[PDB]
Amino acid sequence: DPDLNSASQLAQGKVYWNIRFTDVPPAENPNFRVEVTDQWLTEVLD
Amino acid sequence: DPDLNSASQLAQGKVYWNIRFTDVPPAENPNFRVEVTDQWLTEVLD
Repeated sequence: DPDLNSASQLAQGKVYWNIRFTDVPPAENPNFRVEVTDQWLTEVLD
Repeated sequence: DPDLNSASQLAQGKVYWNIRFTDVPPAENPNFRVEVTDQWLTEVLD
């Protein structure tokens, strides 16, 4: 960390490291959105 | 000599010169002023 590793914090033997990360959340609600469309209905012409 | 070479003394026919020189002094007391600071502590970042 740049702002927390000051010249006075390092002089007391304090040096700071930042570890940011993201967990793997459990997919407890997998949503599926089904739609019936007529976009590829003209695909049965050739 | 600036303060002695006058116009009234030029008629006397006696002009004045000065030979000054600064002699090399022996270093009989070589002091060292060593200090510990915290100026370059932020240099330890990358």
